[PDB]
Amino acid sequence: DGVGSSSGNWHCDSQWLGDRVITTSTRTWALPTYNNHLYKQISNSTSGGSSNDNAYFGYSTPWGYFDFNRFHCHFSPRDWQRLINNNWGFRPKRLNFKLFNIQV
Amino acid sequence: LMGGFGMKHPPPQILIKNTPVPADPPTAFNKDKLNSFITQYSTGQVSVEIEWELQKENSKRWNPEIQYTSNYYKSNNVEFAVNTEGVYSEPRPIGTRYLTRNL
Repeated sequence: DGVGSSSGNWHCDSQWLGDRVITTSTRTWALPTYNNHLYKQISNSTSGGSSNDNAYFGYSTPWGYFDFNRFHCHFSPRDWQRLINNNWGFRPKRLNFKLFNIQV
Repeated sequence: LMGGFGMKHPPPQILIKNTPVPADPPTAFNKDKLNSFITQYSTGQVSVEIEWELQKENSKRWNPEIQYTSNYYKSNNVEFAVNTEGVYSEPRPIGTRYLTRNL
C-alpha cells in the first residue's frame, strides 16, 4: 500500500471449536545480510574437520528461511494442556501464512 | 450453606410404599383395624436422567492450569474402584475448583 499504512495486524490467539482448534501466532523477525549477498561452497575442509563420518560438501546461500516446525510455535502451554488432557488424537489440517509490516 | 443450588421449587420428593396385604381375616365381623398382614417386600430398578448446562472457560492464561489427576505410582488398589472383596470406595473428596479466572 503505502509507507504510512500498516500492511497487517497482530493476530495471536487460539480458537477451540468442537472437533477443531485453530492456532494463530504472530512474531517479530529480523533479517540480516547473509554471506554478503554471495553463494559460497562449504565443506568439512572449509570448517577444518577431517573425520570421514563428519565429511560433507554443500553451499551456503544469502537467503534466510522461516521455520515454524515446533509445537510451541503455535500452542501456548495452557492450550497444549487442554489438547493433551481432553483429546485422544490430533493432526494438522490447513495452513495460513502472512508476512507484513516490512521495514528495511 | 452445605453447598449446592438453592431452589424455591426443588425436585419433588418421590414417596413409595408397599400396599398392605391383609392375612386371613376372622369369619366373624370385627370393627377393629386389621393388624395381621402378609410379610412382603418389593424390589425393582430406578432410573434418573439429569441434563446439566456447562459454562466453558475462555481464559487467556499462558501457563498450564492446576488439574485433578490420578497418581501413577503403584498401589495395591486403583482409586475409585472395587477391592478384592468387591467393596467400592471413594478415597478422597473431590471439589470443583481447579481452573482459574481473574477476580
